[PDB]
Amino acid sequence: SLRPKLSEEQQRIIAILLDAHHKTYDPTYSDFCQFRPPVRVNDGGGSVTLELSQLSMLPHLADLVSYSIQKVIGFAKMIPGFRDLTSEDQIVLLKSSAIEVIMLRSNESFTMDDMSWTCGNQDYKYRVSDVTKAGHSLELIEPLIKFQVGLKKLNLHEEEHVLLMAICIVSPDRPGVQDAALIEAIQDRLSNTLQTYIRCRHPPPGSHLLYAKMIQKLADLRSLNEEHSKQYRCLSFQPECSMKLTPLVLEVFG
Ligand SMILES: C=C1/C(=C\C=C2/CCC[C@]3(C)[C@@H]([C@H](C)CCCC(C)(C)O)CC[C@@H]23)C[C@@H](O)[C@H](C)[C@@H]1O
Repeated sequence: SLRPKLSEEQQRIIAILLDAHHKTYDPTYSDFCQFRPPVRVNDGGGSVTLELSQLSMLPHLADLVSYSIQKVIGFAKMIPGFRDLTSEDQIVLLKSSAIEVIMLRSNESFTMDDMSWTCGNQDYKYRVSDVTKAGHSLELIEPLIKFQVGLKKLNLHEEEHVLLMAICIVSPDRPGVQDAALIEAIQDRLSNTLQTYIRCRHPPPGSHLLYAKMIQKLADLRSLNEEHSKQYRCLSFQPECSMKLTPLVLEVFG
């Protein structure tokens, strides 16, 4: 019923997050040519043996993800309150949410036209098959695609998109956090901003119920995170795999 207006601070928080995102997410994907080149071997049969022997798309996707983790670190440092946390808690939050924020931010390149992440010409269009060529299986990929479509359908305003990523990163329920109280205080400030924004800026149908759907996406990410971790583990058993990854990727998922 009640629709309180966004406070001055809440307006500032949103402005800061929008700016942070615009500075860390290049909608033209102009840096991609700097990554090791994508290579797509003939694997129409989806052979795990072949996929693992070649890992043809791993160097490229590993670079794409490493590059993205760097952008996410930059985004997080601009989240109001994040710097108030200890560097130790900052690193714990970053490492545990990295893959989740990547999945969330990737929704901007994802398209329902053909269910792919389109980041330019054909070379930088990623499909389910490109992900299997990087050593992952459908157990992760299919739920990931479902998640992307579910997120697209929420038709989030950019304001809601950046707030969701911030809330995802500043979660008090991450293993190893020391000052959960502070982290939760910061998250609540963000969650209240989102709840308030939805109530007085998001037109129906969806003026309500949207918050719950967004929180549910965060739960969905936890599942995807666990499945990715399990699969990364398997991938790391492949001899010479480390050279196809990056130091940052090795640390974050190691
Ligand atoms: C990164 C991005 C991105 C797309 C994301 C994709 C497509 C290719 C596969 C990938 C990277 C999956 C894949 C399951 C993760 C595999 C990583 C390793 C190999 C380390 O286990 C997670 C998100 C998805 C492009 C831009 O949106 C932005 C630049 C974003 O940030």
